[PDB]
Amino acid sequence: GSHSMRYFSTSVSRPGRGEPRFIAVGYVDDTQFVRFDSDAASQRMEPRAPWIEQEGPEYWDEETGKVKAHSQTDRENLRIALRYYNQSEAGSHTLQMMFGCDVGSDGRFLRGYHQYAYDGKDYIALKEDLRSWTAADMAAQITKRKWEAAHVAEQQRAYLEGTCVDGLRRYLENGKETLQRTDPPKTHMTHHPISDHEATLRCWALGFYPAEITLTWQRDGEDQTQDTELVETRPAGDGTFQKWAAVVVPSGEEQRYTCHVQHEGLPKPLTLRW
Amino acid sequence: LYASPQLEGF
Amino acid sequence: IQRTPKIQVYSRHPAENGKSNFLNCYVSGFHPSDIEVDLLKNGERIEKVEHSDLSFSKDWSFYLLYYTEFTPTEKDEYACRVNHVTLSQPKIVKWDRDM
Repeated sequence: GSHSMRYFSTSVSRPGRGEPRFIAVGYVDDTQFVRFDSDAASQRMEPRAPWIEQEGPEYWDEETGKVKAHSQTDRENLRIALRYYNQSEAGSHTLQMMFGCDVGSDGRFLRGYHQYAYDGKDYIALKEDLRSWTAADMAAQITKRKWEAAHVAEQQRAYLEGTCVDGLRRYLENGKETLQRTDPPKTHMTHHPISDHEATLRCWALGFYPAEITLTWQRDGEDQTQDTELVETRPAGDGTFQKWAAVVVPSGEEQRYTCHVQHEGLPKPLTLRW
Repeated sequence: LYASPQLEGF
Repeated sequence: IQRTPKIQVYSRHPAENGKSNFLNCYVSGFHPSDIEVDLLKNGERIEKVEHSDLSFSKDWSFYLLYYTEFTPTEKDEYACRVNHVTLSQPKIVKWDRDM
C-alpha cells in the first residue's frame, strides 16, 4: 500500500544552561530508523532499526552533516522567534519541524510536507502544491516573505519529489521484510461488572501493524459513538501496537452489541460478538 | 534521507 | 500551548505470573516536552527504565514510551507516576491486567 517517510525535530531552549537541546528522529510509516541527539556523545546520526545498519560510511557522514546543520538552523530560529515576538530570554521555548513525503503502491510521489511549530502552535507550513506557504501570524508572515524571495519552496519541492521519494523507495526495499508487512490484529473481548445493573464490554486489538486501526461498537446494528470509550492506539514495544474500545451495557443486553475492527491487515472488517 | 541544509532562517 | 499528558500503563504481552514480560508506560498528547516518568514496584521507583526517542504527532503534541523488563507475580503491584507542568501534583496510574 501507500507509505511515508517523516522527520521530526524538536528544539528546546534552556536559558542559563547553555544551548537548546536538539532531538531529531526518522520514521518510515510507524517504524523509527534513525535519531540525532545534540546532547549525546556520539554527535552522529544513529541507527534505530536493523534494516538501516547496512548503509555505508557515506550515508552516515552525509546524514550526520545534514541533521547537525538543521540543529544550528533551529538554534538561530529560536533566537529570531524571540526577537519577532520580543519575548524574555528567561523563558524556555520550543521549535518543532516536520518534513517528508507520501508515496503510493508503485512508489511514486503522492504528498509532501515541510512545516514548523513554535511553542506547540503552527508557525509556517508549506502548502500542498509545494509552491506557497501558510504563515500563522504576523511573525511568520515575515518569514514567509523572506522564503518567497529566497525560492525556498522550490528547494524543498525538489527534495520532496526527488530525494525524499528515492530514499523512501530505497528503505522499503532494504527493509522489505520489516516495513512491507502487515500484522493483523489479534482480537478478543472482555467483560467487567460495575454493579448489579450494568456491565462493561471491552474490545481488544493486539499485536497489529501498522498502527492505523478503527474500533467501533454497534448495538442491534446502530452506531454507539457518544457512549464508546476509546484509548489512544499504543506501542507494545516489540514493533506492534495495541488499542481497545469499551461500552457500558445494561446487564442482560450484552448480546445486542458487536465489535467492529478495521485494519489493512484484514482483507475485510471483522465482527466480534460476546 | 535528510533534507539538505537550508539557510534563510526565520 | 500547554497540554496535559495522557497516561497508559500496560504490559507488552498478556500477563503471566512467573513469565518475563515488559512493563510499559505510554505518555501522549502533552506539551511542552519536559516530563518526568517513573515506574513503581510496590510503591518504589524501579531503577533502569528505558524510554523511546522524543517524538510527536500531527497536532504537535509529544509522546514517549517508558519501558522496563519485568516478571509479574500475583502479589506485586506496579504503577506509573508522571510529573508535568500541567499537573498540580504527580499523576499516578496503577497497572491493571484488564486495561
